[PDB]
Amino acid sequence: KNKCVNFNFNGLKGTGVLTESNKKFLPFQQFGRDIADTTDAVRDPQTL
Amino acid sequence: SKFGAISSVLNDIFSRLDPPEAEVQIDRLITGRLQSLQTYVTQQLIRAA
Amino acid sequence: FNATRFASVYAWNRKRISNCVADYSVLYNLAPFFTFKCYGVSPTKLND
Ligand SMILES: *[C@@H]1O[C@H](CO)[C@@H](O)[C@H](O)[C@H]1NC(C)=O
Repeated sequence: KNKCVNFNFNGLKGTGVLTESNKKFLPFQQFGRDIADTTDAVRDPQTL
Repeated sequence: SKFGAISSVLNDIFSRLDPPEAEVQIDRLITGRLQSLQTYVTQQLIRAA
Repeated sequence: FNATRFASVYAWNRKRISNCVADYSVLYNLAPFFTFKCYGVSPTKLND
């Protein structure tokens, strides 16, 4: 966390910095997309 | 926009497909995005006039 | 794959696979599987 790292979250490959998100995900949501289909946020498949 | 490609995200194309036929989809996406950027710059030049 | 019973191409059998860890090397490593054609995905990447 808080360090530029290559991440593969459940098959989603990418490069970026991971930070504790402060946006209220509803319990049935599993991804967050910004404009133009870019994955803004993702939930850890292990600790959720 | 998928520009006719399987997916609009490059990472999925590279992960799902091996280089041989993956390059075909990457070429399509790159051509589409180059065309869009060229159109953007052409419009910018026209408006700059 | 190894079931003795295979249905006709009509009323074709359908099995849903859920909540498991797959390993596709057990499939394409088999000698009889002469034909292995994939659309939208490649044989080498299935395990990733
Ligand atoms: C996954 O396993 C870890 C380690 O045992 C555990 O801390 C975590 O709660 C588990 N999560 C789920 C969704 O089972």
